Amino acid sequence: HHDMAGVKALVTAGGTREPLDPVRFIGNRSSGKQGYAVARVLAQRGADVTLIAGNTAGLIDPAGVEMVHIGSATQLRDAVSKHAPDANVLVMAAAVADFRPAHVAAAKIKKPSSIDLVRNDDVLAGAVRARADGQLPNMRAIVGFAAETGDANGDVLFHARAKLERKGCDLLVVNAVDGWLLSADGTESALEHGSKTLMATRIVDSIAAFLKSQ
Amino acid sequence: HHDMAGVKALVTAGGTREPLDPVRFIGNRSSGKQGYAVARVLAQRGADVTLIAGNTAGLIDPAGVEMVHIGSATQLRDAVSKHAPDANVLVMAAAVADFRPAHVAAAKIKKGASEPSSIDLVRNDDVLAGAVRARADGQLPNMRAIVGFAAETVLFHARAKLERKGCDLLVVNAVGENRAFEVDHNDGWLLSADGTESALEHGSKTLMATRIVDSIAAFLKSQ
Ligand SMILES: Nc1ccn([C@@H]2O[C@H](COP(=O)(O)OP(=O)(O)OP(=O)(O)O)[C@@H](O)[C@H]2O)c(=O)n1
Ligand SMILES: Nc1ccn([C@@H]2O[C@H](COP(=O)(O)OP(=O)(O)OP(=O)(O)O)[C@@H](O)[C@H]2O)c(=O)n1
Ligand SMILES: O=C(c1ccc(O)cc1)c1ccc(O)c(O)c1O
Ligand SMILES: O=C(c1ccc(O)cc1)c1ccc(O)c(O)c1O
Ligand SMILES: O=C(c1ccc(O)cc1)c1ccc(O)c(O)c1O
Ligand SMILES: [Ca+2]
Ligand SMILES: [Ca+2]
Repeated sequence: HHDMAGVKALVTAGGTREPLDPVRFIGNRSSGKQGYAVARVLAQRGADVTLIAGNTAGLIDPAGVEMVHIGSATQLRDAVSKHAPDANVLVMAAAVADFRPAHVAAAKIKKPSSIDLVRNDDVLAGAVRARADGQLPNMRAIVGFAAETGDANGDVLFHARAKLERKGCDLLVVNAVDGWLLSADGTESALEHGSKTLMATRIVDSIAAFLKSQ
Repeated sequence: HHDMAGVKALVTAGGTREPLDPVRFIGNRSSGKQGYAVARVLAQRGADVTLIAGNTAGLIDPAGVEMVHIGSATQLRDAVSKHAPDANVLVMAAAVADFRPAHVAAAKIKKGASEPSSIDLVRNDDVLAGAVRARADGQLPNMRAIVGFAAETVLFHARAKLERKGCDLLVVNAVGENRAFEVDHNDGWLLSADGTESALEHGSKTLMATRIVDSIAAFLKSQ
């Protein structure tokens, strides 16, 4: 059906690239496919979708979705800050680089020893803090994504719960590196494995349930 | 006209990805399209082509070409040295990372409150120079032409890089797609080790690959 009519959705997808010079960057391996799928499913179910996309596995701009393209984490933060006021739902599915090189050259570096790094802003935490300080009165659902693994410091669910708690978002989509939907009300739903489209359907369903209650 | 019939060519294309941990890497913005086009033109003109491809997931495999996929500069080095002894022509079109992180983490590196450590770096082996070295030392008897690529922002550094690497032909500034609003530097050259410089018109990747292969074919029959 069209159970998302009127809802303005802001989605981020793909990995960011943190330049060292015009040709080299620090990047990550995320394809952006899962975020695109959520944007497509949101748009199909009646939402006005803006998709902020970084580096993608040659993906095609989805139909009927406003596209914003970005390169680095800082440009993603600016674009989200730009469009966040008009959004009812923020879906932070982008793999945002946690650091950027301390210096960026305008011309290719030629033939060095060490790259100094500086921390990037947490865009998801910024949206959570802004909504709680009354600056995003239109925002009804903030969704983060996380890939978690168990290790010597804790099982996978322990780490996923700690992330939900630290971020403070309404829903945390957890991929167990299948996974979970962790809500801010404590509910914990297993996310059955399937294609990127099928898992997007379950995510959007979860967003819909959290909106129809609020 | 199969002017490359009976020629076995090994082509490298794409950028390498130097891992920091399982999900992060140092990479570069090379698409690999120019090397794919050289590989395609070689096969279209009769060559038996093996293509060693880096970060090029979005590109179509050229028809008639054997694909070898690699990730890092070190995997490209091992693949070239494995396949070079069977080739007659080596076309080094890959944007090979000059450096790699000195330690690759086993787990995803977690952000802390601590100040970020730097990324310590170490040089990767010069794969093109390793091939030239191996030929000079008698290990590549079948090798008839080693082709390197270079970007220099021009003829001072192009002729200089030519003699530092020691290859047979240097393609300089075969960049761009003649795309709207990309500045045409008029920087393209084909430099031969035998003393020939030819201007590379900055057109499509295909017209450039055609010019590159024309030069390889004229260099081979020169022998
Ligand atoms: N600078 C950042 C980093 C991440 N995120 C968002 O925060 C969520 C969680 O990202 P994750 O990588 O799991 O968490 P971090 O808190 O960055 O921690 P770590 O990498 O140490 O696990 C994702 O939806 C991501 O889009 C963000 O908004 N800004
Ligand atoms: N580790 C490397 C680096 C480069 N190359 C090859 O060398 C040629 C020229 O690369 P170049 O840009 O000259 O790299 P460097 O010699 O390190 O110089 P620069 O600092 O300008 O990049 C290309 O054909 C490339 O495939 C290589 O085989 N192995
Ligand atoms: O944490 C690192 C990192 C630091 C040192 C190292 O040897 C390997 C990785 C990092 C660097 C750049 C970046 O963009 C990023 O997100 C990162 O997490
Ligand atoms: O040239 C650099 C470089 C050096 C210092 C700096 O601040 C930024 C970039 C480089 C770094 C990492 C890498 O993997 C690589 O191949 C490289 O050529
Ligand atoms: O560069 C090469 C190399 C490149 C091409 C070729 O045909 C043969 C060797 C190399 C290979 C292995 C190694 O250990 C090394 O240090 C190296 O420099
Ligand atoms: Ca992170
Ligand atoms: Ca180089």
